Amino acid sequence: MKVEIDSFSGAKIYPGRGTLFVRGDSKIFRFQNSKSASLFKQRKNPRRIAWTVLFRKHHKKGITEEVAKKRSR
Amino acid sequence: MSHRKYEAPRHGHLGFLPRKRAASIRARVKAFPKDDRSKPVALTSFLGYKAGMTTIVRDLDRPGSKFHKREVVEAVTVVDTPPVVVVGVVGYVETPRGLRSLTTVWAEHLSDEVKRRFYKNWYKSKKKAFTKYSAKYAQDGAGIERELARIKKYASVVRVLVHTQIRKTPLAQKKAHLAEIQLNGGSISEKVDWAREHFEKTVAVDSVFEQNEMIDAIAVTKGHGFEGVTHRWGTKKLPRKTHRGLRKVACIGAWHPAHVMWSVARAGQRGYHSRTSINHKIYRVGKGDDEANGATSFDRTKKTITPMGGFVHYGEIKNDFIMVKGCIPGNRKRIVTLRKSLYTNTSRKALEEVSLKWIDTASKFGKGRFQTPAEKHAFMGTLKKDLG
Amino acid sequence: QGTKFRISLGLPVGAIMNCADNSGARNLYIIAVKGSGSRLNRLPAASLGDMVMATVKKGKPELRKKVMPAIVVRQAKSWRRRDGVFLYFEDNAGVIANPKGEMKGSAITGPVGKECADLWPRVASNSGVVV
RNA sequence: UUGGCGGAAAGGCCUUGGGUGCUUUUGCGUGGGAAUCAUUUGUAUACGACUUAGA
RNA sequence: GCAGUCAAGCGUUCAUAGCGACAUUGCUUUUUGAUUCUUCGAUGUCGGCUCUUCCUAUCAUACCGAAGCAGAAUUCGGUAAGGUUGGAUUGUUCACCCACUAAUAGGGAACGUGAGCUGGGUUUAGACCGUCGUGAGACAGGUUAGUUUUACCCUACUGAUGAUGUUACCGCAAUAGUAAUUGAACUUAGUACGAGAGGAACAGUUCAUUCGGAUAAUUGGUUUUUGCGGCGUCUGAUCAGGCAUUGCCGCGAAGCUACCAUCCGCUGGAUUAUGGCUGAACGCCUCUAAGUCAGAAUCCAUGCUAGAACGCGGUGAU
RNA sequence: GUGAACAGCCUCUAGUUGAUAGAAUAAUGUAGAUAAGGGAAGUCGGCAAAAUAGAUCCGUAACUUCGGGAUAAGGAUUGGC
Repeated sequence: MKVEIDSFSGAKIYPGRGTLFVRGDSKIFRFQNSKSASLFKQRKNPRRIAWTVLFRKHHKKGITEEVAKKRSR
Repeated sequence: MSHRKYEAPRHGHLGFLPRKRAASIRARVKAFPKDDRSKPVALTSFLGYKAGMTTIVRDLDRPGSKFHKREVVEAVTVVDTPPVVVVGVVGYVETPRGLRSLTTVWAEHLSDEVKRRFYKNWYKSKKKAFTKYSAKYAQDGAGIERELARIKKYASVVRVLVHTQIRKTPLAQKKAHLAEIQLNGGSISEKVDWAREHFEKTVAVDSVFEQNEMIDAIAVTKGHGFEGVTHRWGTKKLPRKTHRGLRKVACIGAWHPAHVMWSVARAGQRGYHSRTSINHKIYRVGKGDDEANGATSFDRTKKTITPMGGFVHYGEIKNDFIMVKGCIPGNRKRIVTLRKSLYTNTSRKALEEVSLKWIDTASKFGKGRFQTPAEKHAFMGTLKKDLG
Repeated sequence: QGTKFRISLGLPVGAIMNCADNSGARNLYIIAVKGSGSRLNRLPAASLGDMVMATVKKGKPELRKKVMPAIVVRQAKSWRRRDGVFLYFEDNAGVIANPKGEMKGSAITGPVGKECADLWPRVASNSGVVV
């Protein structure tokens, strides 16, 4: 099979699809969809909240604060 | 030249005149292929319904390009093509004045189908209680057969009365679309016989067409309604700022001739015209299951034909299907009739077939490709998603 | 030749384009295409791989106010491949050929599409990047 | 009654043998055995049409 | 404007590869004049746009002839009506001029085209300048500004409907219109052909123009279903909304069509010019006279759409 | 009343729902928006429409009757708190 990979959405691009942008600086971009491409022009980062696309990791929240702290012996 | 310097082809063809409503809902093929090969196991045509469109990936061929070799995508129209009842053999004879039918030979079983023959085909939908089909006239196949004996003493190119059994899935409609399909093949006496064997039983798409083979598609276009010159003919709007009439022609004709010719572009009807689009490669014939699907990997992976949610406004396909190359005329949920290519010829064109990598299936558009992503989304939802 | 793929025409006559090489030329204006034919009130348009006649608006002085032909290397408007993928470039650019084939500059700057490269092997020889 | 021929259908007919004889419509009467609409809608469509479902 | 005859002459020599005077006969009606037939109870002007149909005196493509055709660019000519860019200047027609092209032909249809548009010029009323005129005012002198009415009765036709008849479907096919064009490149070949320089054909191959038809996977555009950011003002507040274009503004979908998105387009039979066959009148010769073979993008067929009022049959029938 | 750059929206003033409605929503048309990418090629004419936009800071050419040209030009900045 093929697939391509989205340098924006992070997601795999399904075979027989996507658009390739060739830029002046000669970086090569693969955009899965036109949704993806527009936002890259706009200079919306993908980490920023585009779907939210490229996020979807995990890790996160606290436990435990109380006191961010120092002195108080 | 009095005018124009500066003269261009006339937009819009005179052969696709009149641009008028079709006589019938269903396309009718005027002539068919010739009697070259095997007997009437070979029906000249088959019918179906346009489901939507999908795209497929295939092993190409055209050695001259550098782009030649590997998988390459090609457009497909999917048509659901159920087993069709050849009900009868109609005998049309050639004479001078024209053909007139000698007979129709009936099978024992058309039962709902004759009710559908009564629907528009007679008229009135369960309206007042009947409509009627007369019963097989106390075993008087003899009437039908003596009339069969009459067809063998000459020659239509032997023909068959057919219907599409629409009830299968996508159409809310139950009513059959009756068809005249020509039979072509070998010697005439065996031709009557094979045609005879066929009526006794239903006929599949597997019997008529081989995969990849060149099929002419005839169907009836999408209907706009009543339309102006610009969409119809493809003529321009007149830009200006101001116009008494904006999207206009300048002159219908000239001072002489006094009359608006038919040859000139005019508003009127558009769409719902018969049209024949020629030499379509039949990429796949099959069933959703269990002819097969896809290998796995490889050649390439198993994929049900429908896109998720169904094709818009069609519904879902789950039965016999035929994948045809490119476009096919009509909208969706319309009869398309398939014919073996009339046009001998022969030239180059597709000269080798095209090994099935993919259907599509998608599972895409912000997710996909099927098995794994549906599982992946399901962990994440979960409740509204499927499974629980 | 066959370019062997199909593109939709970016540039009508009178378009402002980058000059892809260092011939001295910074900027072309497209006068004609070598091989288009057209219809009434209606522009000839060029696209990727075409042989064009251009004038260099900014450009050598000798080349300025001169007409010299160029082949369009890059285009902002989409190219559609045999595989099916759509490819685009940031900019519109060409390098200055003769219709004869004779020179004007040593090297290229920025990428060229593989399709342009097949067609004109002498441009391709001076290519940093092929895409 | 028997039947062929034509022409495919119809028709239209035309032949070899025996039982009786000759030499276009318009009703008063007798005998014999489905559409279009409403109502939901379209694969439509200006009005109509078509198309479609109905214990 | 174009053609025919004649052929002085020139073309190294050679009338006729090509060019071709004098003279001379024609033809067309599309420039110009001439006229005064038509219209002064009113024919809207030039030009341009766009839509159509045509013509042949053919610019290209097809087939062919000749050459001062080695190839090869070519020149001239026959048959032949099945594409003929986009721009700059100008109101311009015309033309000039630029890059393209296979080549960017010419002519008509009330100088086709104002109950379609345009309104730049001509051609009202104000004004300036040159010139002329005592002046008023005038110029085929120049210049700036300077209006575009009408709700279709009939006809014509796109399309839709639509009874007689025994009924509904399905089909036939009299016929009508009738799509294929063209280029580039590869193989073939650095070959034939040629001193060399250069540089073909044929077919098989791939692709693109240009046209037509169609479609909505692809992917563009749309998106005033709906959901979310953020601006002012308002219901106490947030929260929830309202108004601000017909969507407040910014962000995107299905459907609908296109950014050449995307799919599909010959052979026979008859012929023209001609080149041949058999072949006389005229014992020979002769491609035609009787006969006949080939041979165009031609014709027709093939291919498609429409098609029972050609005054229709089945079938399926109450 | 909030704005004072015009605009818009308001509130206990107060005033009204124009002499036609209903069903749908085709082309044609009239107001109107947005359009790929290209960017005056269109048209007599860039006509319109888009476009620019407030204000602060910095900066500001030829020419000139030194008054002006000038908001030349060009660029930057601005929230919610």
